[PDB]
Amino acid sequence: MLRLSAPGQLDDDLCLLGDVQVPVFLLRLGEASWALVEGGISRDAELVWADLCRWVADPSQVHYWLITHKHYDHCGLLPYLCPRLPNVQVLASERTCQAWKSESAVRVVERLNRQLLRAEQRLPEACAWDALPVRAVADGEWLELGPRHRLQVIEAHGHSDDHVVFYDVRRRRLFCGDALGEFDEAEGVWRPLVFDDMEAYLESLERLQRLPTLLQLIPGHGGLLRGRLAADGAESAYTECLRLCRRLLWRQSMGESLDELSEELHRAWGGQSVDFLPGELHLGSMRRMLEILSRQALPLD
Amino acid sequence: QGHMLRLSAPGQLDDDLCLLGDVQVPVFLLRLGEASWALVEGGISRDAELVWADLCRWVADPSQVHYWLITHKHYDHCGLLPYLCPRLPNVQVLASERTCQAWKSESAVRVVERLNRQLLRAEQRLPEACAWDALPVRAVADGEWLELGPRHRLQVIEAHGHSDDHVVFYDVRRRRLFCGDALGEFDEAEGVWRPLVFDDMEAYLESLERLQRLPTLLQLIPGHGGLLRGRLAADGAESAYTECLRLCRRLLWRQSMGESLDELSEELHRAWGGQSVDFLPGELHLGSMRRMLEILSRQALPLD
Amino acid sequence: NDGGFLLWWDGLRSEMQPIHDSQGVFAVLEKEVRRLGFDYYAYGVRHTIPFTRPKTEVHGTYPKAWLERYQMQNYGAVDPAILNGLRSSEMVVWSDSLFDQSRMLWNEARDWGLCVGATLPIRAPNNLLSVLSVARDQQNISSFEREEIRLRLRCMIELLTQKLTDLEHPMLMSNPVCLSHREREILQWTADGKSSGEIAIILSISESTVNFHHKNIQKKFDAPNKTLAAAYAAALGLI
Amino acid sequence: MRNDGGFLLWWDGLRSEMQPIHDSQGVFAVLEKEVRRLGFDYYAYGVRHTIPFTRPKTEVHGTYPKAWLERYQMQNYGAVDPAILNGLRSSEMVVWSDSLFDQSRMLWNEARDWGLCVGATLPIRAPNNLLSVLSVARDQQNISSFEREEIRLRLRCMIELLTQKLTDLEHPMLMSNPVCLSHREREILQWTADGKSSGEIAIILSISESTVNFHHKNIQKKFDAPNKTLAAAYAAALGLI
Ligand SMILES: CCCC(=O)N[C@H]1CCOC1=O
Ligand SMILES: CCCC(=O)N[C@H]1CCOC1=O
Ligand SMILES: [Fe+3]
Ligand SMILES: [Fe+3]
Ligand SMILES: [Fe+3]
Ligand SMILES: [Fe+3]
Repeated sequence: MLRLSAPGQLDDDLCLLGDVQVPVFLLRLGEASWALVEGGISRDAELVWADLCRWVADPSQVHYWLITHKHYDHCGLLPYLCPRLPNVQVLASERTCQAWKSESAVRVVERLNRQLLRAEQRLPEACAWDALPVRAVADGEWLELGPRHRLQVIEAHGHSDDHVVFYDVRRRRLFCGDALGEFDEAEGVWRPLVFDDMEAYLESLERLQRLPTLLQLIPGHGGLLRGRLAADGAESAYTECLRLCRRLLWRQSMGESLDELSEELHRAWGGQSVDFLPGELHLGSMRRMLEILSRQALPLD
Repeated sequence: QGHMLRLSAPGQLDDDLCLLGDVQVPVFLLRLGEASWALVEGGISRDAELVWADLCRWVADPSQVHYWLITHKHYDHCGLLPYLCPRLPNVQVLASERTCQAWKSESAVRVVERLNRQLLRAEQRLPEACAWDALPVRAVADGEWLELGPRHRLQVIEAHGHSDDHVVFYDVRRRRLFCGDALGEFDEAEGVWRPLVFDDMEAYLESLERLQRLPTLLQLIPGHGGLLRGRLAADGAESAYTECLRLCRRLLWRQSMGESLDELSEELHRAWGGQSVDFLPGELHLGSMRRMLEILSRQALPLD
Repeated sequence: NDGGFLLWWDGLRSEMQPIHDSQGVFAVLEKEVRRLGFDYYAYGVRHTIPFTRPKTEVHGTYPKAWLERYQMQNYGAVDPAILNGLRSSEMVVWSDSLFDQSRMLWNEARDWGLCVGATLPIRAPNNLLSVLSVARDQQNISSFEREEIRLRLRCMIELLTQKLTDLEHPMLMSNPVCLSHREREILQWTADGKSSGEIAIILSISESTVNFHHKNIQKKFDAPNKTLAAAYAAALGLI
Repeated sequence: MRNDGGFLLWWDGLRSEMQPIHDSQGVFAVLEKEVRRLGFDYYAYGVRHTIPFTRPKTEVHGTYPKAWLERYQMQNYGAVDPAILNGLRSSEMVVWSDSLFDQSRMLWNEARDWGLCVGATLPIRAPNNLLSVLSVARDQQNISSFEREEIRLRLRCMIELLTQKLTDLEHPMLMSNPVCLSHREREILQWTADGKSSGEIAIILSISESTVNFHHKNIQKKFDAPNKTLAAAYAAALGLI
């Protein structure tokens, strides 16, 4: 095939834990050293710890936890699993940590996570946000995680005011979260997810195109992409973002409102993220992206 | 004039350019001088009496029509010649040697006649017609400068890909480009290009490449939809290239999952065919979709 | 719309132009090298003279003990990775066959972990031989990455030599000798085989003057005769 | 292959397309094809030799109008052509510009007359101290900056691979002067070019002075040289020592 999509081991060193919609990633740095990536949601902790048990014998050997940004679908496990990995250093951008320190952001995230539980699921134990084992990282910081894992951090603002991505130089493997968008499983192209700034989004896609040719591309939803899909991932994401810009500007030149295209985009796309995103929030996010684009897009003559 | 980005209405389009007939299958008129005129695009047959009427509003004498530029051989861009050339004594039909010889090949002209005869309005009465090999044709070559008028100097550019004979015309003075179907069918509802690769994808993409290199366009006139202007016409070639590669990626992904060409043909038809119901039978549109998908599956670069 | 590689090229240029100190230039070089996936790098300048013992200066991030050993045994003289540049401009992937003639150097380098690597040569516009090497310990060079690397290394060494010459680094500097148009032209004629009298005739001056100019030139080159002067001038691109 | 999907694809396609070529004409043909693919009308490839130091040879081969080549060599404009001479001082590409030709106004005016109105030139130095140069030219469209970089990269690749293949085919334009020295003669010349006399070389190499002088005679015979100064200078210039 051309797309990997299943919990468990991805390749000789990595594992996907939990739900492929809101997945967590597990690095085996050495014989007795592990690390985590993506903070997931509360709804999937009950799947996390268990499915994790199949691969790790001792949970105490998790030493790092990487977070892309502060969205609920990539962070909502700090109360669930963090207390039980005592030697773990959460590593996150100043923006992300400061967001975790604010009460309003954690309230929003908690509500959005609560909106996804089952009528039978009971909440496991929880802890506080300002008490997390946090450490600020910087753009381009080198993370000597393991003898065969030297990953660099790259600031990818755009999808949010804090998004960051991780590049394993040895395996040419890029964890990108949502900076490229939501991969269309039916068509094979990128769906832009501009929820903060369009110029930062596009410049981040540019800076990512400057990396060596990619072999493995790992977004926040869908799984892992290999081959051509991973190589020109940033190029295609940029192209699709500009395509949406052009569509919106054309529709506006004909006298159509952002509501028209927002509803159309919901109808055509929201079906993919129905399991981890209330449809009304999908429509609202489509409208937010369309507004940002209409604000920052280049006009015509 | 106008603030708009797309002019899609019969009448005057510019100080020297008018659109005639149906905006779907238009025929463009250029005023080379006080008593000299030229035509562009051949349109479809059933518009003969319409175009003529419109033409007569602008030109006081049909003998003043001296040139008629044709992009390619497809039925929908040369069906007016046999019916209206008899009324234009002083006209030279200008097309690519491949197109000119196509007008000599019995089978091609039979296909043209059948497809154009199928687009009549109930009891339409075609006017008399002259032979295809009897047209007043002068073949042109790649890069030739057509001295149509003192202020009309158009260059011929080979745009193979859409067909084995497609060519386009660049009026360099006005940075105007009659591109026919070399870029595809413009999506009037979305503002993007629909690839129309019906012969060779390598040649189609190489032609779009070469066209990207032209001076920044101010007027982009395809065979369907009217005239584009401003930024829409400036980056038309690059946008067509991008949409073609996008469709390539979509086809290749759908095949990596185990789909057939005809499934995506049905999808693309349901999504696009609505624009060309007036001048293209649906079955032929679906067949063209299947053929473009064949060519893309053959010549597209795999993903391994 | 013409390749995502252009983005990397322009980014490197923009990152390296505002730098006015060689330390930052080498730092950017290491940045990109490590971003590619290698552990260490090196940049070497082989001069053309003395022809018997050619100068080979180096700067990089190999272990200091390994460089001590390198200069102690003057491995710069007969290092195959460097000597490739004398006859070819193509990149060299480190391999046993390459080092069959200088096996001790390769054995000791392998002892230092420098097990996989490559070296790309280029010729500066002043007849100097600059070379850029990258190295890691455990992963062999794959084919597609082989070519991608080759290209990136070419671009980087081009821009590096340019920026270091613009920064007037000592490693690129050569023996400082300046000749006036008259003396340079006299040397051009001598290096073309003309005698003192023939040069005097052509330049419409005396032969005593021409021999005095020869004395001047040799005095500058610290040379015993005109053969050394002519050869070193030809090697340095001064005539 | 040379295609579309990425620059690396075009690179590998060009390499594979040029590997089977056993004729220099086909190499130049592939080069011209890619040049026109880039967007220019004519191209040129020039080789500036280092000697004779007074009048260094500058050979040229390309697709400029033949009348322009007639004029170029007739008046030997190649000697002080700025596009070539830049390569002696820089590894950077040179985009043709009025300011660049302020020194050689006649050449620039005549080139403009022949349609060579827009163009660029990229220099490189072969590992034998030759100055190779690849120029491209068109008539009506000025070079923008983004296209400047695109060109720079593609022309660099193309000229590198071209010089490689032409050295592999032993083209007469690059062959300069075929001279081969024996190990003994080459080391003797290395010592002489370092300033050693016949007797000092005889001592060092543990041979007689008559043998060293006879080796000098042979070396002079190969270089068609009247003395040892010319031999040493030309060997140093040609990278033989
Ligand atoms: C001038 C750079 C030469 C270089 O890095 N050579 C490598 C080959 C293996 O061990 C080395 O030292
Ligand atoms: C060897 C390259 C020389 C070259 O490209 N010359 C150009 C500059 C302008 O008119 C020419 O003839
Ligand atoms: Fe997100
Ligand atoms: Fe997400
Ligand atoms: Fe057509
Ligand atoms: Fe058509």
